[PDB]
Amino acid sequence: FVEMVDNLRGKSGQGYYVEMTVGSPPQTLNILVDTGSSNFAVGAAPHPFLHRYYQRQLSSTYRDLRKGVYVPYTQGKWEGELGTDLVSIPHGPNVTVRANIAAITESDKFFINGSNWEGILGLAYAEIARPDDSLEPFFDSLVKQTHVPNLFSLQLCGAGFPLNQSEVLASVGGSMIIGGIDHSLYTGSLWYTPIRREWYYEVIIVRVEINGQDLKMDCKEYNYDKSIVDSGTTNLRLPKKVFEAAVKSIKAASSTEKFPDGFWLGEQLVCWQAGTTPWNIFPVISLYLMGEVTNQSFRITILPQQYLRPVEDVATSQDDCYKFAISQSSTGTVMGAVIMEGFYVVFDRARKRIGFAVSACHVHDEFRTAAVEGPFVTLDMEDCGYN
Repeated sequence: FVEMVDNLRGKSGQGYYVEMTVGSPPQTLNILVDTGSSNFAVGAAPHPFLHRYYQRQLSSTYRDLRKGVYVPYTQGKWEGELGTDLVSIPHGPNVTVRANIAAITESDKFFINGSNWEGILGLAYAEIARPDDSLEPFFDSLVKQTHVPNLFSLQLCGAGFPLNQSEVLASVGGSMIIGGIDHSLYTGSLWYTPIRREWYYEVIIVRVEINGQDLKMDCKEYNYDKSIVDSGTTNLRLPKKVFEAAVKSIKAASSTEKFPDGFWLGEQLVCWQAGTTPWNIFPVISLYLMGEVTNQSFRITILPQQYLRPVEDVATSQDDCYKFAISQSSTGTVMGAVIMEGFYVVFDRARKRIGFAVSACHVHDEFRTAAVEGPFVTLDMEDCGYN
């Protein structure tokens, strides 16, 4: 497992990626690690944002499937040609496998300039794969063709200050442990919530507290129409009602200070002189998740240092500036990178569950520390799932 530590480069605003290789001879590519989709896909042609791409013609071993494919994400979409080829993760356990690969031909709002990846790795389940559920996703292939156990874990650490985008490519920001857990990347106990159904990594949230006060909503609202865990999405995304309540609550907690309302829409920035960010006036958020045992939940607690994402200032100064990283969703709750960054997250596919633990890498508050804590008692958790 040690060979796999630090095998991820990137950040929450543009994605975390892992080195992989495709074809014989091996072509090296940076591939974005996305638990919110199930298709492995690469640039196979030149494009302004791409430094390199996949040349099937050079592959000794590219087979072709003479089939086409389209994926749409919440943001961005691409289109292309299914084939198969041999794939390795140089960091990743050294079993080479044959896997489905989409070769991207047309794309809209999908490649990000400077992000330094050239492709995407969907680690979610087959039912969501395009064009349909018989297109075996990468990780299903890896499990079926090798002795890699059926789980992986993600420690994302991002935004040490002050971040430079190229530099992030230079110095590491996380770990994907393929086929196990590395006990040295977290402290405390792992707490597990069930994967409710195997498509997106879908969980059930059963309470939400802000600075210790319950939002007092029907918990179905928290999962309307699903809650999922998604390394491929930057923000914490909340259903339209929940989001309104959080914001109302967060605005009130921080009312002493002055913000545009368009900041609270996640578009505008805010800024303070270096080292004067008034962290204390921003509340912690507690998401209580369904546990493994009857009537039992646990909570994960999130600091403002995760939901206020650092960005480089437009009028360039020595300011600390931040985009607000909770946004409205209409497609369910999404526990994105910014929430995952506090934690070591186990995708325990084998036991259909997801584990959380305090990361060895976490943002530090002088007086507040984010924690994964249980057990809590919580009646009628099944109600909370939407239908």
